Amino acid sequence: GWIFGTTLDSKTQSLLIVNNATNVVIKVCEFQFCNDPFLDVYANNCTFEYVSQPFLMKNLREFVFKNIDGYFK
Amino acid sequence: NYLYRLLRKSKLKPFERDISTEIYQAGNKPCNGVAGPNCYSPLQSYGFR
Repeated sequence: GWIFGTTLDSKTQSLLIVNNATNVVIKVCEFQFCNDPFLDVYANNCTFEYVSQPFLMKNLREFVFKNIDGYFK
Repeated sequence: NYLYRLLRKSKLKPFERDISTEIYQAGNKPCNGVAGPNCYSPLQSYGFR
């Protein structure tokens, strides 16, 4: 899970990444959050959607993320 | 039908889109959601004729 944005309690479209063993959902919308942002195991201006490959496959995963000129690398 | 932003408190980065609208304040007295002293609505109409 990775959350990119300015404000969490609405007021700003927030980039949202959900990673598991099945699919990666890349989404920049408003959505509703509590005070504890977490994913459970057992809205107004929603614009951006994307579906990509799962990122994951003595275990270090060096990750570097870049946000330059509106592009995510 | 066409809405534009008058001014902001800071400059805009390229390829940046803003959706939410907030009351502009340029003084000590807060607007508190009311366009009163030193408070102007940033959204205005073109008024094409």
